[PDB]
Amino acid sequence: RDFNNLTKGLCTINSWHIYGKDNAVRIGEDSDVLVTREPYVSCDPDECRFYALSQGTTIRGKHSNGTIHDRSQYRALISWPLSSPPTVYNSRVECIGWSSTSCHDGKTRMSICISGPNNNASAVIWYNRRPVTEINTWARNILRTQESECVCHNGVCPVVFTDGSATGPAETRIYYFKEGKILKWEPLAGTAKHIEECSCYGERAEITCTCRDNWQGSNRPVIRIDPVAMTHTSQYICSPVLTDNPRPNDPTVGKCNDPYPGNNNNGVKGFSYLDGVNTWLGRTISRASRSGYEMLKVPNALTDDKSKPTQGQTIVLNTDWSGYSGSFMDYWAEGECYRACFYVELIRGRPKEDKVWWTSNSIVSMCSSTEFLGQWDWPDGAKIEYFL
Amino acid sequence: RDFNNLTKGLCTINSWHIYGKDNAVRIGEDSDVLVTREPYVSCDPDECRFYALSQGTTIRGKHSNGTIHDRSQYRALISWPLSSPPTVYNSRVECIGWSSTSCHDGKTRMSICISGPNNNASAVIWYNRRPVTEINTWARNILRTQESECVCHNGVCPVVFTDGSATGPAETRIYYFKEGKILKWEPLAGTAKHIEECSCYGERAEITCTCRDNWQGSNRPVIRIDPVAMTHTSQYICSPVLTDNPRPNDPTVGKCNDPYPGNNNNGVKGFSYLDGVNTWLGRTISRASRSGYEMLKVPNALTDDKSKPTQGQTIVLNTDWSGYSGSFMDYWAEGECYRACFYVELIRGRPKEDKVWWTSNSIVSMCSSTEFLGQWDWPDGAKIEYFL
Amino acid sequence: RDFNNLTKGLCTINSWHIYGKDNAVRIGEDSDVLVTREPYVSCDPDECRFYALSQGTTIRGKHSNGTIHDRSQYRALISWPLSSPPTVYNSRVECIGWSSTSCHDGKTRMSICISGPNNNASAVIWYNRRPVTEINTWARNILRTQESECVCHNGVCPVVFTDGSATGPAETRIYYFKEGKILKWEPLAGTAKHIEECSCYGERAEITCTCRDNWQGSNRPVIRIDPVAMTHTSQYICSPVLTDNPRPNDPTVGKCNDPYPGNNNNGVKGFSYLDGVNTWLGRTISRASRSGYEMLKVPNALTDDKSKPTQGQTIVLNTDWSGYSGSFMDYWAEGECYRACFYVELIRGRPKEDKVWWTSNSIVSMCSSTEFLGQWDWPDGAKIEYFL
Amino acid sequence: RDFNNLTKGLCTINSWHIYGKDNAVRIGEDSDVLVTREPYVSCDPDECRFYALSQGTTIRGKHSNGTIHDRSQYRALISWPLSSPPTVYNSRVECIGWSSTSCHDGKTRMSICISGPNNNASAVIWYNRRPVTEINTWARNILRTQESECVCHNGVCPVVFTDGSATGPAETRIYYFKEGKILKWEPLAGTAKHIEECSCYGERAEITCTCRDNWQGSNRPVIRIDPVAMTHTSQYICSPVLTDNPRPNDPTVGKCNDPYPGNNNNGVKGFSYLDGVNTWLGRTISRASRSGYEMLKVPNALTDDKSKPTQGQTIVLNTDWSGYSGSFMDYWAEGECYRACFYVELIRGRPKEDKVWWTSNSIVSMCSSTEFLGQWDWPDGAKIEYFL
Ligand SMILES: *[C@@H]1O[C@H](CO)[C@@H](O[C@@H]2O[C@H](CO)[C@@H](O[C@@H]3O[C@H](CO[C@H]4O[C@H](CO)[C@@H](O)[C@H](O)[C@@H]4O)[C@@H](O)[C@H](O[C@H]4O[C@H](CO)[C@@H](O)[C@H](O)[C@@H]4O[C@H]4O[C@H](CO)[C@@H](O)[C@H](O)[C@@H]4O[C@H]4O[C@H](CO)[C@@H](O)[C@H](O)[C@@H]4O)[C@@H]3O)[C@H](O)[C@H]2NC(C)=O)[C@H](O)[C@H]1NC(C)=O
Ligand SMILES: *[C@@H]1O[C@H](CO)[C@@H](O[C@@H]2O[C@H](CO)[C@@H](O[C@@H]3O[C@H](CO[C@H]4O[C@H](CO)[C@@H](O)[C@H](O)[C@@H]4O)[C@@H](O)[C@H](O[C@H]4O[C@H](CO)[C@@H](O)[C@H](O)[C@@H]4O[C@H]4O[C@H](CO)[C@@H](O)[C@H](O)[C@@H]4O[C@H]4O[C@H](CO)[C@@H](O)[C@H](O)[C@@H]4O)[C@@H]3O)[C@H](O)[C@H]2NC(C)=O)[C@H](O)[C@H]1NC(C)=O
Ligand SMILES: *[C@@H]1O[C@H](CO)[C@@H](O[C@@H]2O[C@H](CO)[C@@H](O[C@@H]3O[C@H](CO[C@H]4O[C@H](CO)[C@@H](O)[C@H](O)[C@@H]4O)[C@@H](O)[C@H](O[C@H]4O[C@H](CO)[C@@H](O)[C@H](O)[C@@H]4O[C@H]4O[C@H](CO)[C@@H](O)[C@H](O)[C@@H]4O[C@H]4O[C@H](CO)[C@@H](O)[C@H](O)[C@@H]4O)[C@@H]3O)[C@H](O)[C@H]2NC(C)=O)[C@H](O)[C@H]1NC(C)=O
Ligand SMILES: *[C@@H]1O[C@H](CO)[C@@H](O[C@@H]2O[C@H](CO)[C@@H](O[C@@H]3O[C@H](CO[C@H]4O[C@H](CO)[C@@H](O)[C@H](O)[C@@H]4O)[C@@H](O)[C@H](O[C@H]4O[C@H](CO)[C@@H](O)[C@H](O)[C@@H]4O[C@H]4O[C@H](CO)[C@@H](O)[C@H](O)[C@@H]4O[C@H]4O[C@H](CO)[C@@H](O)[C@H](O)[C@@H]4O)[C@@H]3O)[C@H](O)[C@H]2NC(C)=O)[C@H](O)[C@H]1NC(C)=O
Ligand SMILES: *[C@@H]1O[C@H](CO)[C@@H](O)[C@H](O)[C@H]1NC(C)=O
Ligand SMILES: *[C@@H]1O[C@H](CO)[C@@H](O)[C@H](O)[C@H]1NC(C)=O
Ligand SMILES: *[C@@H]1O[C@H](CO)[C@@H](O)[C@H](O)[C@H]1NC(C)=O
Ligand SMILES: *[C@@H]1O[C@H](CO)[C@@H](O)[C@H](O)[C@H]1NC(C)=O
Ligand SMILES: *[C@@H]1O[C@H](CO)[C@@H](O)[C@H](O)[C@H]1NC(C)=O
Ligand SMILES: *[C@@H]1O[C@H](CO)[C@@H](O)[C@H](O)[C@H]1NC(C)=O
Ligand SMILES: *[C@@H]1O[C@H](CO)[C@@H](O)[C@H](O)[C@H]1NC(C)=O
Ligand SMILES: *[C@@H]1O[C@H](CO)[C@@H](O)[C@H](O)[C@H]1NC(C)=O
Ligand SMILES: [Ca+2]
Ligand SMILES: [Ca+2]
Ligand SMILES: [Ca+2]
Ligand SMILES: [Ca+2]
Repeated sequence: RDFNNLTKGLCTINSWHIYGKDNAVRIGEDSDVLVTREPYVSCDPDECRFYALSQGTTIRGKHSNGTIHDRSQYRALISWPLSSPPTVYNSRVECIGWSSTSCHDGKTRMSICISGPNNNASAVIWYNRRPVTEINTWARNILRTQESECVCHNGVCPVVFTDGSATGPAETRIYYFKEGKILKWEPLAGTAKHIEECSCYGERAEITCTCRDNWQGSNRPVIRIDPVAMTHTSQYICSPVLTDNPRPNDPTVGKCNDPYPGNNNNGVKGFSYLDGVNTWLGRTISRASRSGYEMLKVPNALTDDKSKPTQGQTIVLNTDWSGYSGSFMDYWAEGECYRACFYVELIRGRPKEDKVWWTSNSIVSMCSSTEFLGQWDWPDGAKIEYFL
Repeated sequence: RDFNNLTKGLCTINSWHIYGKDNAVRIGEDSDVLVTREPYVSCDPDECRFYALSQGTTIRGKHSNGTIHDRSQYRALISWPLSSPPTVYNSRVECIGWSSTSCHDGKTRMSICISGPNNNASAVIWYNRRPVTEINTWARNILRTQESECVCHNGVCPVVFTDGSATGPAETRIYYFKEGKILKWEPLAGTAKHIEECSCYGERAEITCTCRDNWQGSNRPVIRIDPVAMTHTSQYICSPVLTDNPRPNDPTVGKCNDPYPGNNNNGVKGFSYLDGVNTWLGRTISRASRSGYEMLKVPNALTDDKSKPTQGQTIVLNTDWSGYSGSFMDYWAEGECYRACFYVELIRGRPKEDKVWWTSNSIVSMCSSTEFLGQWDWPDGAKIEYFL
Repeated sequence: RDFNNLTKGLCTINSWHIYGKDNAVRIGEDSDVLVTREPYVSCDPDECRFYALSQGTTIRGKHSNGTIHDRSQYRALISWPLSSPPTVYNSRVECIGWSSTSCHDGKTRMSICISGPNNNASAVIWYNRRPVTEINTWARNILRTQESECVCHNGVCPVVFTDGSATGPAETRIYYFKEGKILKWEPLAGTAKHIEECSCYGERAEITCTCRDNWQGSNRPVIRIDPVAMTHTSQYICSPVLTDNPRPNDPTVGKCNDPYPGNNNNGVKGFSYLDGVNTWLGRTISRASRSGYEMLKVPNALTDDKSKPTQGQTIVLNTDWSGYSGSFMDYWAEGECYRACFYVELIRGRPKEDKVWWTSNSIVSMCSSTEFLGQWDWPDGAKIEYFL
Repeated sequence: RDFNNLTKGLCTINSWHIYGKDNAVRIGEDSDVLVTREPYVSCDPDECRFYALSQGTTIRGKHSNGTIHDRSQYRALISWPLSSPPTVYNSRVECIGWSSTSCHDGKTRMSICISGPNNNASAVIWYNRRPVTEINTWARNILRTQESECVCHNGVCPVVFTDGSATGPAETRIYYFKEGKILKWEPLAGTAKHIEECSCYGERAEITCTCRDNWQGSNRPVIRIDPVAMTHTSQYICSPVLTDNPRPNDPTVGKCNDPYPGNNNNGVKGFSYLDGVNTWLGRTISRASRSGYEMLKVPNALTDDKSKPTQGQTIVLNTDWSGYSGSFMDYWAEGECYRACFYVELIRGRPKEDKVWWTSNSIVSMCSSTEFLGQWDWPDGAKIEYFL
């Protein structure tokens, strides 16, 4: 009942442990499970929940033929209990739309959904289950946002939005909201060239997002936000350990304020926890496909342009599919520091498994441990052949 | 915990944004979704909910053959969470009956359901989940009511009921209830000739319903109710922009106190927000069929008999089906004024899609914005051919 | 939070209105609805709920073949929300057993379930969701109880139990419980010859049950209980309007303290509200089969042995099946008097509809009105042929 | 809201009554019921719940082929309402893992789940729905725990864990936790040679577990724990009434501090309530297979090495399958003493019913009575042939 404030620093990440896995596509072969994609996790003062953009069909239903398409009037942001599947009967609709972000401010939740045609789309900001604010497209070419949770400090919750070309310069703005109302907005500043899908976290009153340059870098851009002064900056992660996908081989030296060239016009949503020596970067194992997933500790990745890994942990092996990943923490857990967590989308169906007509996913999430725990790999686990 | 009072005026409607869509018939192709019709939306102090008259079968179940019929013992008023489908497992039964209305008074909810044979039907008024009052038919030919929400001011909630011919003079009464008990009732007064299905809203202690003349007008009747004095009046909307269906072409001049002739004995439930310059009228695009849906701003429509549109927004295109529409507002939202909202029923199956044996629907709702947002069209989205 | 006390008298019953109908077997043709029988209704301080003995299968599931049998280890007492069907996902298990009764005492609920072989059965009394007391069989031949709700006054809730022959003399006892513990029990007294399945209600600190003589009467026995003194008496209803089934024609004169002969060894659970001039008796229309259902007002039925009906209302027509019926009232409704209510079981499947292999039912309930409302008939409504 | 303390002694067990039965596999033939095994029951201050390790498929779904295997990434600890089946829509996920234990401390619940490869597995301890502590494998060969509930006294909840060979010496430790944090741990002491799966209960501030020696005894080991001093001891049950399975014939004399030889390398989870004269031992009726189940009163079984039964009760007959059984009590029931309770797993499918490709189960539980109640047998009740 009073606003949350980013008081603590991150605990030290010596390894990762399972947090949630829902086995959605497995159980969807014989249950009324919704078709989704763009998943993420967000916590309330009293519970943590799984989130996704629905496609408005079940996996086994006939209107699943066609759900590879990204934007439509039948998608919505839904949430369901931790480690359960997105079922028709157990899901809660947050807002209607095909791009989204959501966070709790300590008092209540803000969710944002965008719908529209490509050239005349709008966002409407819901606070405490009601509509309060709406924003129309400014550059008229697919107004989009984070597709993962936002973060708040004493009432002000910043959200990044891009509008325009995915393949050239675009127009990006950071909006600062408080109780659903706009307090201020700014256009992108600093050296990042293109922004798409930021994954954010906060600690000691500052917010760090790791985004996706779709235009030209294979290294990732970082926006650092100060929620009290309401300002930001961008840079790229210095380290030569490249984490977009597709990507060239990792070099010996990296780039701090310019894109690393090699692949143009394509990518994936990813994240990193940037904390001096305690820094871990997540990435696909395949340099060409969204397959496999690994976590790599690369001390000072943001600043040291010659930093190489020191420790690692395999989350999904290279023979199984992965997808989008993002960052969340439970800011209301008891303790001296915030425990870092993440999720990875495990996509099944088209384009790669084109033997079915649908595209859906399950989720795995992980949080950190100060211990050095042994690892296991966490694949989706369905057999596509049962759906034929 | 104290009665709600209509204190505020309506905000200004410069455009409309999506509020809820449930994609019911799509998900019903492979889920246990109930067959409905006559949908509507109503809010409580803490949540808003979707409502409909059930037919007592699922879409894919065999007893769906025949659900084009309107009155039977297997129908009931049910409600379910906002933007979810009317599922067997997630629905709450309010009362049993084939005509209905419901509203919350700030303390608890009143729901009214009517059942009976055509010539010996009765209403029973439920307040706080219990039966309190019952009313028997007065003219002995299908006692019916609004099929959308009612509105209350400091305890008194007025409901319009018609009993008698749908094709001639009928007998209409406005009942004023407080905590489920009748305080007073009056017969219809003013110049409206026939009343059927009123859609109502309230602002600054007055209640405005826009009803359907089934006998002879293609322009709509308006009943204005004063809940403190408990009195009313009726008129027709002056404007030549005609909003019943079927209807003749729009004329150059309209009628304020007489039906506009052209079609007899047929129509549809509709609504309008009548607020001086801030007035918007909803209607089907097809003049002959319940297809398409548009919102048109017609300044002073109620009084100016030569008023033409000034701005518009397309809700459903003319190639897709629509149906009944109604008005609601969330009287418990924070803010200086009430935000105007509406829903449109999207009917699928018989009579027009006679290639199946059932009749069902989904819902779309919209609320207003002070912004000028771009539009999208919101069709049901099922493919009838998957049900064959 | 303090015990309920039977303070009020019954309102006057000038007619009956629908209360709940669940359309269970209809929706069970394509949903996961449980197979039941022996239904009833009971209210809490804040909600009223439907109740039944489950058979541990769904209608469409394969283990429904065989559910005509009455006693087994797979049955349980379950409850679900008013006017919803007994679904696998929406039902709450009260206790395990094949005979039962339940009531709320103003503080919490007592439910009683009996399980066992025919010759070594036991009751275990649950109070506030926990086991507190157990009772073993005293005559060793199917220990059974009411199969409808019990009634409490200031803590003491009396329950009737029979143990022994259904076709001769048996041993019946009235147990008086308070918070789940036995306070006292007595054997049957007065002139009733055989007791089976009592339906009870209470008003002005006295409790009236109308039971079933299975041995030899076609008129029904009445046990009157004083919950403060903890004593009772039995008699038969004097009136010649006979309400068991099967039964001979109604005579001109009836019997107050002896069975009316004509049918031996068979019957049905029924009820009556006995209140001087305000007395209404329920019965099947068929004298030979459990088909049809009617309510008949027979002034002073209990005492006047030559009393004939004065007013009636048809609940289910003679061409549709009915079954067991019982009495309940919502003792926590606002008002000056208790509104009388009842339910009728609508059995479908074997023995009469032997073209399927299962036996199940739906429910209809009704409460009274001081008005004279018109009637409708309320049949189950499924078509057996869809299950073939 | 203050920690629970084991204050009472056990009531006297003169017989057992049904508590819960869910009929899971029966209803699973036509419902969305999850495949499980290793079931158990645990109570909260306000409700008791059924628990199991899920396999991440439904019975009728295709990925049920293969669920005989014990460890995988698709299993999780789930709970659902008492006497309902583990349904996709009604289950709550506690933690992810293939071995587990859980108990409520009077303030909130601790659940522990283990996942990993055989040689690099870890436990993570959840307290109040969040991760707090993690423990890595110490002997690197399937780190496992109780698979039934743990017990707490004034904050400290002891858990037994084994890591290492199931067929030789292993390494067992008792961890003492308070609010999810480790207070202390000790290695096994006393005369028990091998520990696996302990079933525990507590009364008058001491905790008694009855475990399974997988290496060589057919008599069972007992660990007695003092939660204030945080220490323990082990012994074997003296009595010649042998309760592991498989097992040799019961001898005339038993062993108190050595394994009884006869079968090596195999067994089953079981339990006993050890209370002087009031002592009852549970066991399979088959000496060779997990079939049938009986309860036997063997006065002073723990100490008297020549003790024979004095009274018995058959729970499941020898022609039907049983499986794992464990102990729980509802420490928050009103009363002067704790009522002893237990559950038995009823396994269906492979290995014995190899005509299907899946392995699943239902549950029966029982609590004690001071009465001498008659018995019934409680089999699963599905017919495997309906699944073909
Ligand atoms: C029990 O559980 C424990 C805990 O999990 C297990 O122990 C863990 O084991 C992991 C696997 O070995 C290990 O992870 C590796 O750590 C390496 C860092 O360690 C180095 O330092 C130590 C000490 O400082 C030295 O002793 C040691 O010699 C090491 O050099 C990482 O280097 C590993 O990551 C790299 O390998 C994997 C696959 O093997 C690649 O996918 C990954 O991308 C890394 O390699 C690429 O990238 C680097 C950086 O640019 C390149 O230099 C390199 O050549 C590779 O480049 C190619 O590949 C990428 C991606 O495909 C491509 O983009 C690029 O262009 C090139 O093509 C790895 O992270 C854990 O650290 C260890 N944990 C602990 C606490 O010990 C234990 O094994 C389990 N089992 C048992 C039975 O106990
Ligand atoms: C991005 O999003 C924005 C926001 O949505 C989009 O901008 C909107 O675009 C809408 C479509 O053009 C527009 O809506 C129209 O507005 C007209 C009013 O504008 C007039 O005034 C302006 C300024 O004052 C003038 O500049 C302009 O010249 C206009 O004259 C309405 O007139 C329109 O409604 C009529 O047309 C539609 C179909 O086109 C009909 O269905 C509708 O019923 C109206 O026409 C019938 O009725 C009238 C009244 O009787 C008759 O006079 C007329 O002849 C028609 O009559 C026949 O049809 C009816 C029904 O079928 C039948 O019953 C009758 O008998 C006859 O047969 C329409 O409402 C928005 O106002 C505009 N919004 C804003 C804020 O700008 C933008 O386009 C999007 N796209 C991009 C890429 O940016
Ligand atoms: C609109 O709605 C309103 C409200 O519902 C409708 O009005 C109601 O209409 C009902 C049907 O007529 C009516 O119910 C009947 O009431 C009779 C009592 O009325 C008598 O008194 C009035 C005034 O005092 C007199 O004017 C009138 O002449 C009457 O004599 C009951 O007698 C009726 O019950 C009997 O008939 C039914 C079927 O018709 C039997 O099933 C039932 O069992 C009763 O008859 C049997 O039992 C008696 C008693 O032993 C025997 O004497 C008799 O011969 C029958 O015996 C045989 O049958 C039984 C059972 O099968 C068997 O066991 C036995 O052995 C024999 O074989 C009936 O209850 C309502 O009272 C009336 N309500 C009001 C408020 O007016 C209106 O019609 C609707 N429609 C429209 C368009 O408005
Ligand atoms: C109504 O309900 C009531 C209540 O349930 C019913 O009454 C109950 O009836 C039960 C069945 O008879 C009865 O249970 C038995 O109790 C025996 C103890 O009673 C003895 O003492 C009394 C009084 O002190 C004496 O009068 C009497 O003579 C008895 O000797 C137990 O001994 C019974 O258990 C043994 O038998 C069963 C099967 O019959 C075995 O499965 C079980 O394992 C026990 O026998 C094996 O084990 C012992 C110990 O080592 C061996 O000595 C023995 O030879 C057996 O060994 C073989 O089998 C085991 C397992 O297969 C194997 O491992 C081993 O190697 C050997 O191969 C049994 O528990 C209740 O006590 C009684 N309750 C009450 C309150 O009275 C009533 O019948 C119901 N019906 C009606 C119509 O009323
Ligand atoms: C956060 O900080 C503000 C301003 O310092 C304070 O009012 C608020 O109570 C703090 N939040 C909490 C949960 O203490
Ligand atoms: C999916 O749709 C395409 C055309 O859009 C059609 O050819 C194809 O056969 C459909 N797939 C299935 C399995 O229905
Ligand atoms: C509405 O008005 C009445 C009478 O003026 C007043 O008692 C009531 O409290 C008001 N409602 C609210 C919510 O303030
Ligand atoms: C629906 O009912 C009609 C007769 O009422 C029957 O002829 C028709 O075939 C039925 N339709 C289906 C699909 O069962
Ligand atoms: C019922 O009567 C008892 C004894 O007179 C009294 O204590 C109790 O409070 C009464 N119940 C209620 C709800 O008032
Ligand atoms: C039901 O069981 C009987 C034998 O008990 C069997 O002959 C019959 O065919 C079964 N009915 C169905 C539909 O399976
Ligand atoms: C348990 O004992 C502790 C220490 O004596 C005490 O503080 C606690 O309140 C007791 N628990 C309860 C429920 O009384
Ligand atoms: C199960 O899997 C095996 C191979 O793992 C396969 O041969 C078998 O036919 C499968 N069973 C079924 C019913 O699919
Ligand atoms: Ca890129
Ligand atoms: Ca009309
Ligand atoms: Ca009889
Ligand atoms: Ca052993």
